[PDB]
Amino acid sequence: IVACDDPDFLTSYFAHSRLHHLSAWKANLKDKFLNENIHKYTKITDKDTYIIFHIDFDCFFATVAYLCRSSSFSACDFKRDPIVVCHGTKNSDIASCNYVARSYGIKNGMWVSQAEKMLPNGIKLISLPYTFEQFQLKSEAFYSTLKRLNIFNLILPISIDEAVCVRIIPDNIHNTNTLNARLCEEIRQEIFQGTNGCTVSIGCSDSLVLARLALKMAKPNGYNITFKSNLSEEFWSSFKLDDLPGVGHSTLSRLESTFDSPHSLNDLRKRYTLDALKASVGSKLGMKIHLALQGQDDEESLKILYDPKEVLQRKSLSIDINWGIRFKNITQVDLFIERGCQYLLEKLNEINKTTSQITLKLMRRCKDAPIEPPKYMGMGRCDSFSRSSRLGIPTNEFGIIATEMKSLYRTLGCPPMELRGLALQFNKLVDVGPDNNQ
DNA sequence: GGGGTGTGGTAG
DNA sequence: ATCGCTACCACACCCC
Ligand SMILES: Nc1nc2c(ncn2[C@H]2C[C@H](O)[C@@H](COP(=O)(O)OP(=O)(O)OP(=O)(O)O)O2)c(=O)[nH]1
Ligand SMILES: [Ca+2]
Ligand SMILES: [Ca+2]
Repeated sequence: IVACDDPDFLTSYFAHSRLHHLSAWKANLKDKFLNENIHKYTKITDKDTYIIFHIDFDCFFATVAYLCRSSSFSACDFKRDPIVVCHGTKNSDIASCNYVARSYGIKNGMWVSQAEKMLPNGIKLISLPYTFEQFQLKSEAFYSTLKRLNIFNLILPISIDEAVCVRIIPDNIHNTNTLNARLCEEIRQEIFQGTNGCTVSIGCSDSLVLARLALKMAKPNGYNITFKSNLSEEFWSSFKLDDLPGVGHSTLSRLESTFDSPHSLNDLRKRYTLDALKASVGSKLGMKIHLALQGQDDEESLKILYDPKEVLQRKSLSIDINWGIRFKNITQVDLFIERGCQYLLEKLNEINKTTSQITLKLMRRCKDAPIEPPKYMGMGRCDSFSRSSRLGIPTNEFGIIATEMKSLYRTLGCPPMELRGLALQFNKLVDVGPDNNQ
Protein backbone atom coordinates (compact mmCIF):
# COMPACT_ATOMS: atom_id res chain seq x y z
CA ILE A 1 0.00 0.00 0.00
CA VAL A 2 1.46 3.32 -1.22
CA ALA A 3 -0.54 6.48 -0.63
CA CYS A 4 -0.35 9.62 -2.72
CA ASP A 5 1.79 11.46 -0.19
CA ASP A 6 4.37 8.66 -0.18
CA PRO A 7 7.45 9.33 -2.35
CA ASP A 8 6.96 5.95 -4.11
CA PHE A 9 3.41 6.69 -5.25
CA LEU A 10 4.19 7.76 -8.81
CA THR A 11 6.37 4.73 -9.45
CA SER A 12 3.87 2.25 -8.02
CA TYR A 13 0.87 3.81 -9.72
CA PHE A 14 2.63 3.79 -13.09
CA ALA A 15 3.83 0.24 -12.56
CA HIS A 16 0.20 -0.83 -12.03
CA SER A 17 -1.52 1.38 -14.60
CA ARG A 18 -2.25 -0.30 -17.92
CA LEU A 19 -3.13 3.10 -19.40
CA HIS A 20 0.30 4.46 -18.44
CA HIS A 21 1.90 1.38 -19.98
CA LEU A 22 -0.06 1.87 -23.21
CA SER A 23 1.23 5.45 -23.48
CA ALA A 24 4.82 4.65 -22.51
CA TRP A 25 4.92 1.74 -24.94
CA LYS A 26 3.56 3.94 -27.70
CA ALA A 27 6.04 6.74 -27.09
CA ASN A 28 9.03 4.37 -26.96
CA LEU A 29 7.93 2.75 -30.23
CA LYS A 30 7.73 6.18 -31.87
CA ASP A 31 11.22 7.13 -30.62
CA LYS A 32 12.61 3.78 -31.75
CA PHE A 33 11.16 4.40 -35.19
CA LEU A 34 12.76 7.84 -35.32
CA ASN A 35 16.17 6.46 -34.35
CA GLU A 36 16.26 3.52 -36.77
CA ASN A 37 15.34 5.92 -39.57
CA ILE A 38 17.61 8.79 -38.44
CA HIS A 39 19.45 8.59 -41.75
CA LYS A 40 17.21 6.26 -43.74
CA TYR A 41 14.63 8.26 -45.68
CA THR A 42 11.61 6.06 -45.05
CA LYS A 43 8.65 7.83 -46.68
CA ILE A 44 5.96 7.19 -49.25
CA THR A 45 5.96 9.54 -52.22
CA ASP A 46 3.15 10.47 -54.58
CA LYS A 47 5.17 8.37 -57.04
CA ASP A 48 4.17 5.22 -55.18
CA THR A 49 0.99 3.23 -55.39
CA TYR A 50 0.73 1.44 -52.09
CA ILE A 51 -1.35 -1.09 -50.24
CA ILE A 52 -2.01 -0.82 -46.49
CA PHE A 53 -1.90 -3.82 -44.20
CA HIS A 54 -3.31 -2.86 -40.82
CA ILE A 55 -2.34 -5.54 -38.33
CA ASP A 56 -3.58 -5.90 -34.75
CA PHE A 57 -3.43 -8.63 -32.10
CA ASP A 58 -6.81 -10.08 -31.20
CA CYS A 59 -7.75 -9.41 -27.50
CA PHE A 60 -4.03 -8.72 -26.84
CA PHE A 61 -3.93 -8.50 -23.03
CA ALA A 62 -6.42 -11.35 -22.63
CA THR A 63 -4.53 -13.62 -25.01
CA VAL A 64 -1.08 -12.93 -23.55
CA ALA A 65 -2.40 -13.07 -19.97
CA TYR A 66 -3.91 -16.43 -20.80
CA LEU A 67 -0.85 -17.97 -22.51
CA CYS A 68 1.31 -16.84 -19.56
CA ARG A 69 -1.23 -17.49 -16.80
CA SER A 70 0.12 -18.90 -13.55
CA SER A 71 -0.40 -22.53 -12.56
CA SER A 72 -3.45 -21.33 -10.59
CA PHE A 73 -5.39 -20.91 -13.90
CA SER A 74 -3.96 -23.98 -15.62
CA ALA A 75 -7.33 -25.54 -16.48
CA CYS A 76 -9.05 -22.42 -17.84
CA ASP A 77 -9.90 -22.56 -21.56
CA PHE A 78 -9.55 -19.55 -23.86
CA LYS A 79 -11.98 -20.98 -26.41
CA ARG A 80 -14.71 -21.82 -23.91
CA ASP A 81 -14.60 -19.60 -20.86
CA PRO A 82 -15.31 -15.85 -20.58
CA ILE A 83 -11.97 -14.28 -19.68
CA VAL A 84 -11.09 -10.73 -18.63
CA VAL A 85 -7.87 -9.06 -17.50
CA CYS A 86 -8.33 -6.74 -14.52
CA HIS A 87 -6.81 -5.71 -11.19
CA GLY A 88 -9.75 -6.25 -8.92
CA THR A 89 -13.18 -7.78 -8.35
CA LYS A 90 -15.82 -5.02 -8.31
CA ASN A 91 -15.27 -1.55 -9.80
CA SER A 92 -12.10 -2.60 -11.59
CA ASP A 93 -11.67 -1.78 -15.27
CA ILE A 94 -11.72 -4.67 -17.71
CA ALA A 95 -8.58 -3.95 -19.74
CA SER A 96 -9.25 -6.80 -22.23
CA CYS A 97 -11.77 -9.61 -22.67
CA ASN A 98 -11.76 -12.61 -24.95
CA TYR A 99 -14.34 -13.18 -27.65
CA VAL A 100 -16.20 -15.74 -25.53
CA ALA A 101 -16.70 -12.97 -22.97
CA ARG A 102 -17.61 -10.56 -25.77
CA SER A 103 -20.26 -13.05 -26.89
CA TYR A 104 -22.22 -12.12 -23.74
CA GLY A 105 -21.86 -8.41 -24.50
CA ILE A 106 -18.83 -7.62 -22.31
CA LYS A 107 -16.65 -4.75 -23.53
CA ASN A 108 -13.24 -3.40 -22.62
CA GLY A 109 -13.53 -0.58 -20.10
CA MET A 110 -16.50 -2.13 -18.28
CA TRP A 111 -16.20 -2.64 -14.55
CA VAL A 112 -16.03 -6.25 -13.38
CA SER A 113 -19.29 -5.97 -11.44
CA GLN A 114 -21.25 -4.94 -14.52
CA ALA A 115 -19.69 -7.61 -16.73
CA GLU A 116 -20.58 -10.15 -14.03
CA LYS A 117 -24.26 -9.34 -14.41
CA MET A 118 -24.12 -10.04 -18.13
CA LEU A 119 -23.46 -13.75 -17.69
CA PRO A 120 -26.20 -16.37 -17.25
CA ASN A 121 -26.21 -18.39 -14.04
CA GLY A 122 -23.71 -21.23 -13.97
CA ILE A 123 -21.29 -19.46 -16.31
CA LYS A 124 -18.41 -18.00 -14.31
CA LEU A 125 -16.19 -15.07 -15.23
CA ILE A 126 -12.44 -15.64 -15.27
CA SER A 127 -10.34 -12.70 -14.00
CA LEU A 128 -6.64 -12.96 -14.98
CA PRO A 129 -3.95 -10.59 -13.65
CA TYR A 130 -1.97 -8.34 -15.94
CA THR A 131 1.44 -9.55 -17.22
CA PHE A 132 3.06 -6.33 -18.42
CA GLU A 133 6.57 -7.65 -19.00
CA GLN A 134 5.28 -10.47 -21.20
CA PHE A 135 2.94 -8.02 -22.93
CA GLN A 136 6.05 -6.13 -23.98
CA LEU A 137 7.95 -9.31 -24.89
CA LYS A 138 5.17 -10.50 -27.21
CA SER A 139 5.11 -7.08 -28.87
CA GLU A 140 8.85 -7.21 -29.49
CA ALA A 141 8.30 -10.53 -31.25
CA PHE A 142 5.48 -8.89 -33.21
CA TYR A 143 7.62 -6.03 -34.50
CA SER A 144 10.59 -8.35 -35.04
CA THR A 145 8.58 -10.73 -37.24
CA LEU A 146 7.07 -7.82 -39.16
CA LYS A 147 10.54 -6.54 -40.04
CA ARG A 148 12.20 -9.83 -40.88
CA LEU A 149 9.44 -10.68 -43.39
CA ASN A 150 11.00 -7.93 -45.57
CA ILE A 151 7.70 -7.41 -47.44
CA PHE A 152 6.99 -3.84 -46.25
CA ASN A 153 8.49 -0.52 -47.17
CA LEU A 154 7.13 1.34 -44.16
CA ILE A 155 6.18 -0.21 -40.83
CA LEU A 156 4.27 2.29 -38.70
CA PRO A 157 3.88 1.68 -34.94
CA ILE A 158 0.40 2.52 -33.74
CA SER A 159 0.65 0.83 -30.35
CA ILE A 160 2.09 -2.13 -28.44
CA ASP A 161 -0.20 -4.53 -30.31
CA GLU A 162 -1.02 -2.66 -33.50
CA ALA A 163 0.81 -1.56 -36.62
CA VAL A 164 0.07 -0.01 -40.01
CA CYS A 165 2.35 -1.67 -42.56
CA VAL A 166 2.77 -0.27 -46.08
CA ARG A 167 3.75 -2.09 -49.29
CA ILE A 168 4.65 -0.14 -52.41
CA ILE A 169 3.43 -1.66 -55.66
CA PRO A 170 5.57 -1.11 -58.77
CA ASP A 171 3.54 -0.16 -61.80
CA ASN A 172 5.82 -2.89 -63.23
CA ILE A 173 3.84 -5.46 -61.25
CA HIS A 174 0.22 -6.51 -61.21
CA ASN A 175 -1.01 -6.82 -57.63
CA THR A 176 -3.66 -9.50 -57.14
CA ASN A 177 -5.91 -10.58 -54.25
CA THR A 178 -4.14 -13.97 -54.47
CA LEU A 179 -0.80 -12.39 -53.57
CA ASN A 180 -2.50 -10.27 -50.87
CA ALA A 181 -4.20 -13.25 -49.24
CA ARG A 182 -0.88 -15.06 -49.26
CA LEU A 183 0.89 -12.15 -47.56
CA CYS A 184 -1.87 -11.97 -44.94
CA GLU A 185 -1.63 -15.69 -44.27
CA GLU A 186 2.17 -15.51 -44.03
CA ILE A 187 1.94 -12.54 -41.66
CA ARG A 188 -0.64 -14.30 -39.52
CA GLN A 189 1.27 -17.61 -39.47
CA GLU A 190 4.70 -16.16 -38.71
CA ILE A 191 3.32 -14.00 -35.90
CA PHE A 192 1.42 -16.93 -34.39
CA GLN A 193 4.76 -18.79 -34.43
CA GLY A 194 6.96 -15.91 -33.29
CA THR A 195 4.66 -15.06 -30.35
CA ASN A 196 4.06 -18.73 -29.48
CA GLY A 197 0.27 -18.67 -29.66
CA CYS A 198 -1.00 -15.09 -30.23
CA THR A 199 -3.23 -14.26 -33.20
CA VAL A 200 -3.45 -11.10 -35.30
CA SER A 201 -6.18 -10.02 -37.67
CA ILE A 202 -5.42 -7.95 -40.74
CA GLY A 203 -7.21 -5.29 -42.75
CA CYS A 204 -5.92 -4.90 -46.28
CA SER A 205 -6.87 -2.05 -48.61
CA ASP A 206 -5.69 1.01 -50.55
CA SER A 207 -6.76 3.58 -47.95
CA LEU A 208 -5.94 3.70 -44.26
CA VAL A 209 -9.55 4.12 -43.29
CA LEU A 210 -10.70 1.16 -45.37
CA ALA A 211 -7.82 -0.88 -43.98
CA ARG A 212 -9.05 -0.07 -40.46
CA LEU A 213 -12.62 -1.00 -41.29
CA ALA A 214 -11.44 -4.15 -43.07
CA LEU A 215 -9.61 -5.03 -39.85
CA LYS A 216 -12.73 -4.71 -37.72
CA MET A 217 -14.47 -6.83 -40.34
CA ALA A 218 -11.60 -9.31 -40.14
CA LYS A 219 -11.72 -9.93 -36.38
CA PRO A 220 -11.49 -12.39 -34.75
CA ASN A 221 -8.39 -14.21 -36.07
CA GLY A 222 -8.95 -13.58 -39.74
CA TYR A 223 -8.18 -11.16 -42.51
CA ASN A 224 -10.13 -9.01 -44.90
CA ILE A 225 -9.20 -7.50 -48.24
CA THR A 226 -11.43 -4.60 -49.31
CA PHE A 227 -10.26 -2.10 -51.89
CA LYS A 228 -12.07 1.03 -52.94
CA SER A 229 -13.10 -0.90 -56.05
CA ASN A 230 -14.87 -3.53 -53.88
CA LEU A 231 -16.97 -1.06 -51.90
CA SER A 232 -20.59 -2.12 -51.57
CA GLU A 233 -23.78 -1.79 -49.57
CA GLU A 234 -23.01 -5.13 -47.89
CA PHE A 235 -19.77 -3.57 -46.71
CA TRP A 236 -21.13 -0.33 -45.26
CA SER A 237 -24.15 -2.13 -43.76
CA SER A 238 -21.88 -4.18 -41.51
CA PHE A 239 -20.44 -1.27 -39.49
CA LYS A 240 -21.64 0.80 -36.55
CA LEU A 241 -21.22 4.56 -36.76
CA ASP A 242 -18.51 4.55 -34.08
CA ASP A 243 -16.42 2.17 -36.17
CA LEU A 244 -15.38 5.24 -38.16
CA PRO A 245 -12.05 6.67 -36.95
CA GLY A 246 -12.69 9.96 -35.28
CA VAL A 247 -16.20 8.91 -34.17
CA GLY A 248 -16.27 8.40 -30.43
CA HIS A 249 -19.28 8.65 -28.15
CA SER A 250 -19.75 12.44 -28.35
CA THR A 251 -19.59 12.51 -32.14
CA LEU A 252 -21.83 9.43 -32.21
CA SER A 253 -24.45 11.16 -30.06
CA ARG A 254 -24.42 14.21 -32.35
CA LEU A 255 -24.72 12.09 -35.50
CA GLU A 256 -27.62 10.11 -34.06
CA SER A 257 -29.40 13.37 -33.27
CA THR A 258 -28.82 14.96 -36.66
CA PHE A 259 -29.64 11.94 -38.80
CA ASP A 260 -32.43 10.08 -37.01
CA SER A 261 -30.38 7.38 -35.28
CA PRO A 262 -28.59 5.69 -38.19
CA HIS A 263 -27.76 2.14 -37.17
CA SER A 264 -25.04 1.44 -39.73
CA LEU A 265 -22.59 3.33 -41.90
CA ASN A 266 -24.86 2.40 -44.79
CA ASP A 267 -27.76 4.18 -43.07
CA LEU A 268 -25.60 7.24 -42.43
CA ARG A 269 -24.15 7.11 -45.95
CA LYS A 270 -27.59 7.24 -47.57
CA ARG A 271 -29.04 9.94 -45.32
CA TYR A 272 -26.25 12.48 -45.07
CA THR A 273 -25.48 15.72 -46.86
CA LEU A 274 -21.99 17.13 -46.31
CA ASP A 275 -23.36 20.48 -45.11
CA ALA A 276 -25.56 18.99 -42.37
CA LEU A 277 -22.66 16.71 -41.45
CA LYS A 278 -20.30 19.66 -40.99
CA ALA A 279 -23.05 21.40 -39.04
CA SER A 280 -23.56 18.42 -36.76
CA VAL A 281 -19.99 17.54 -35.77
CA GLY A 282 -17.60 20.21 -37.12
CA SER A 283 -16.16 21.30 -40.46
CA LYS A 284 -12.92 19.30 -40.40
CA LEU A 285 -14.44 16.22 -38.73
CA GLY A 286 -17.48 16.51 -40.99
CA MET A 287 -15.22 16.45 -44.04
CA LYS A 288 -13.20 13.49 -42.72
CA ILE A 289 -16.34 11.46 -42.17
CA HIS A 290 -17.51 12.43 -45.65
CA LEU A 291 -14.20 11.32 -47.15
CA ALA A 292 -14.27 8.14 -45.07
CA LEU A 293 -17.77 7.30 -46.29
CA GLN A 294 -16.19 7.12 -49.76
CA GLY A 295 -13.30 5.00 -48.51
CA GLN A 296 -10.90 7.92 -48.82
CA ASP A 297 -8.38 9.31 -46.38
CA ASP A 298 -8.29 13.03 -45.55
CA GLU A 299 -5.05 14.96 -45.95
CA GLU A 300 -4.52 14.99 -42.18
CA SER A 301 -4.48 11.20 -41.94
CA LEU A 302 -2.25 10.97 -45.01
CA LYS A 303 0.66 12.81 -43.37
CA ILE A 304 1.77 9.71 -41.49
CA LEU A 305 2.58 8.16 -44.88
CA TYR A 306 4.26 11.03 -46.71
CA ASP A 307 6.13 12.46 -43.72
CA PRO A 308 6.21 9.92 -40.91
CA LYS A 309 9.19 11.40 -39.06
CA GLU A 310 7.33 14.60 -38.20
CA VAL A 311 4.10 12.80 -37.36
CA LEU A 312 5.83 10.51 -34.83
CA GLN A 313 7.94 13.38 -33.42
CA ARG A 314 6.92 14.12 -29.82
CA LYS A 315 5.65 17.71 -29.56
CA SER A 316 4.65 17.89 -25.88
CA LEU A 317 5.19 15.86 -22.75
CA SER A 318 3.03 15.32 -19.68
CA ILE A 319 1.70 13.09 -16.91
CA ASP A 320 -1.81 12.67 -15.54
CA ILE A 321 -2.76 11.22 -12.17
CA ASN A 322 -6.47 10.99 -11.63
CA TRP A 323 -6.56 8.03 -9.27
CA GLY A 324 -5.46 7.75 -5.66
CA ILE A 325 -5.48 11.54 -5.14
CA ARG A 326 -6.32 12.28 -1.48
CA PHE A 327 -4.30 15.11 0.04
CA LYS A 328 -4.93 16.77 3.41
CA ASN A 329 -2.95 19.99 3.10
CA ILE A 330 -1.19 22.25 0.59
CA THR A 331 2.30 21.14 1.67
CA GLN A 332 1.65 17.58 0.51
CA VAL A 333 0.13 18.77 -2.77
CA ASP A 334 3.23 20.88 -3.37
CA LEU A 335 5.60 17.94 -2.76
CA PHE A 336 3.60 15.78 -5.12
CA ILE A 337 3.84 18.50 -7.77
CA GLU A 338 7.61 18.55 -7.29
CA ARG A 339 7.81 14.77 -7.58
CA GLY A 340 5.85 15.06 -10.79
CA CYS A 341 8.08 17.79 -12.16
CA GLN A 342 11.19 15.79 -11.32
CA TYR A 343 9.79 12.78 -13.17
CA LEU A 344 8.85 14.88 -16.20
CA LEU A 345 12.26 16.53 -16.23
CA GLU A 346 13.99 13.17 -16.18
CA LYS A 347 12.00 12.30 -19.31
CA LEU A 348 12.68 15.71 -20.88
CA ASN A 349 16.41 15.33 -20.39
CA GLU A 350 16.39 11.88 -21.97
CA ILE A 351 15.18 13.51 -25.18
CA ASN A 352 17.54 16.46 -24.81
CA LYS A 353 14.98 19.23 -24.97
CA THR A 354 13.75 22.22 -23.01
CA THR A 355 10.25 23.65 -22.52
CA SER A 356 8.92 27.14 -23.16
CA GLN A 357 5.30 26.71 -21.94
CA ILE A 358 3.78 24.55 -19.20
CA THR A 359 0.27 23.72 -18.03
CA LEU A 360 -1.32 22.50 -14.82
CA LYS A 361 -4.67 20.74 -15.00
CA LEU A 362 -6.64 19.44 -12.03
CA MET A 363 -9.84 17.58 -11.20
CA ARG A 364 -11.94 18.88 -8.33
CA ARG A 365 -14.74 17.01 -6.56
CA CYS A 366 -18.10 18.30 -7.77
CA LYS A 367 -19.70 20.19 -4.93
CA ASP A 368 -22.63 17.72 -4.71
CA ALA A 369 -20.52 14.58 -5.25
CA PRO A 370 -19.57 12.12 -2.52
CA ILE A 371 -16.17 12.54 -0.91
CA GLU A 372 -15.56 8.84 -1.53
CA PRO A 373 -16.80 7.84 -4.99
CA PRO A 374 -18.06 4.41 -6.03
CA LYS A 375 -14.65 3.43 -7.41
CA TYR A 376 -12.18 2.84 -4.63
CA MET A 377 -9.71 5.76 -4.81
CA GLY A 378 -11.34 7.06 -7.96
CA MET A 379 -11.69 10.68 -8.93
CA GLY A 380 -15.48 10.39 -9.21
CA ARG A 381 -17.57 13.19 -10.66
CA CYS A 382 -15.31 16.22 -11.07
CA ASP A 383 -14.99 19.67 -12.56
CA SER A 384 -11.88 20.30 -14.67
CA PHE A 385 -9.66 23.38 -14.41
CA SER A 386 -6.51 24.16 -16.35
CA ARG A 387 -4.14 27.06 -16.69
CA SER A 388 -0.96 27.49 -18.74
CA SER A 389 2.05 29.78 -18.55
CA ARG A 390 4.79 30.78 -20.98
CA LEU A 391 8.30 30.66 -19.60
CA GLY A 392 10.73 33.51 -20.37
CA ILE A 393 13.57 31.48 -21.90
CA PRO A 394 13.19 27.79 -22.80
CA THR A 395 14.39 25.84 -19.80
CA ASN A 396 14.85 22.52 -18.13
CA GLU A 397 15.57 23.96 -14.69
CA PHE A 398 13.59 22.31 -11.88
CA GLY A 399 13.66 25.49 -9.78
CA ILE A 400 11.88 27.57 -12.41
CA ILE A 401 9.46 24.90 -13.57
CA ALA A 402 8.36 23.45 -10.27
CA THR A 403 7.88 26.95 -8.85
CA GLU A 404 5.65 28.02 -11.71
CA MET A 405 3.72 24.75 -11.43
CA LYS A 406 2.97 25.30 -7.77
CA SER A 407 1.99 28.87 -8.58
CA LEU A 408 -0.25 27.60 -11.33
CA TYR A 409 -1.92 25.37 -8.76
CA ARG A 410 -2.33 28.39 -6.49
CA THR A 411 -4.23 30.45 -9.02
CA LEU A 412 -6.75 27.66 -9.60
CA GLY A 413 -7.82 27.83 -5.95
CA CYS A 414 -8.60 24.16 -5.37
CA PRO A 415 -8.68 23.23 -1.67
CA PRO A 416 -6.34 20.26 -1.15
CA MET A 417 -9.01 18.01 0.36
CA GLU A 418 -11.18 18.62 -2.73
CA LEU A 419 -8.39 17.61 -5.11
CA ARG A 420 -9.03 14.38 -7.02
CA GLY A 421 -6.73 14.62 -10.01
CA LEU A 422 -3.67 16.35 -11.38
CA ALA A 423 -1.93 16.67 -14.72
CA LEU A 424 1.45 18.31 -15.41
CA GLN A 425 2.30 19.32 -18.98
CA PHE A 426 5.27 20.61 -20.97
CA ASN A 427 3.42 22.10 -23.94
CA LYS A 428 6.19 23.43 -26.23
CA LEU A 429 9.53 21.69 -26.57
CA VAL A 430 12.72 23.25 -27.95
CA ASP A 431 15.78 21.36 -29.18
CA VAL A 432 19.11 21.75 -27.42
CA GLY A 433 21.92 22.09 -29.93
CA PRO A 434 25.71 22.08 -29.59
CA ASP A 435 25.68 25.89 -29.52
CA ASN A 436 24.63 27.27 -26.13
CA ASN A 437 26.43 30.62 -26.03
CA GLN A 438 23.82 32.94 -24.47
C1' DG B 1 -3.47 37.63 -42.30
C1' DG B 2 -0.85 36.62 -37.49
C1' DG B 3 -0.94 35.49 -32.86
C1' DG B 4 -3.11 34.30 -27.96
C1' DT B 5 -6.12 31.14 -24.19
C1' DG B 6 -8.90 27.17 -22.16
C1' DT B 7 -11.85 23.33 -23.26
C1' DG B 8 -13.42 18.98 -25.75
C1' DG B 9 -12.82 14.97 -27.92
C1' DT B 10 -10.57 10.66 -29.45
C1' DA B 11 -7.73 6.53 -29.02
C1' DG B 12 -5.25 2.15 -27.45
C1' DA C 1 -10.14 -2.76 -3.03
C1' DT C 2 -7.60 -0.87 -7.14
C1' DC C 3 -3.95 1.51 -10.21
C1' DG C 4 -9.66 6.47 -14.45
C1' DC C 5 -2.84 7.80 -19.19
C1' DT C 6 -1.46 10.88 -22.45
C1' DA C 7 -0.53 13.02 -27.34
C1' DC C 8 -2.45 16.14 -30.24
C1' DC C 9 -6.12 17.88 -33.35
C1' DA C 10 -9.92 20.91 -33.44
C1' DC C 11 -12.71 24.55 -31.88
C1' DA C 12 -14.59 29.02 -29.54
C1' DC C 13 -13.25 33.15 -28.45
C1' DC C 14 -9.93 36.85 -27.52
C1' DC C 15 -5.99 40.31 -29.05
C1' DC C 16 -3.77 42.98 -32.76
N1 LIG D 1 -9.65 0.08 -26.21
C1 LIG D 1 -9.04 0.00 -25.01
N2 LIG D 1 -8.12 -0.97 -24.90
C2 LIG D 1 -7.49 -1.08 -23.69
C3 LIG D 1 -7.78 -0.22 -22.62
N3 LIG D 1 -7.02 -0.58 -21.60
C4 LIG D 1 -6.23 -1.64 -21.96
N4 LIG D 1 -6.55 -1.92 -23.24
C5 LIG D 1 -5.76 -3.06 -23.81
C6 LIG D 1 -6.75 -3.94 -24.56
C7 LIG D 1 -5.82 -4.63 -25.50
O1 LIG D 1 -5.33 -5.84 -24.82
C8 LIG D 1 -4.75 -3.58 -25.83
C9 LIG D 1 -4.98 -2.98 -27.21
O2 LIG D 1 -6.31 -2.40 -27.38
P1 LIG D 1 -7.38 -2.98 -28.44
O3 LIG D 1 -8.12 -1.84 -29.09
O4 LIG D 1 -6.67 -3.73 -29.53
O5 LIG D 1 -8.44 -4.01 -27.70
P2 LIG D 1 -8.27 -5.70 -27.42
O6 LIG D 1 -6.89 -6.11 -27.83
O7 LIG D 1 -8.38 -6.03 -25.94
O8 LIG D 1 -9.35 -6.55 -28.45
P3 LIG D 1 -9.51 -6.59 -30.17
O9 LIG D 1 -8.30 -5.96 -30.80
O10 LIG D 1 -10.78 -5.85 -30.72
O11 LIG D 1 -9.53 -8.05 -30.70
O12 LIG D 1 -4.94 -2.54 -24.85
C10 LIG D 1 -8.77 0.77 -22.86
O13 LIG D 1 -9.08 1.55 -21.95
N5 LIG D 1 -9.39 0.88 -24.03
CA1 LIG E 1 -5.74 -6.00 -29.98
CA1 LIG F 1 -8.82 1.80 -30.60
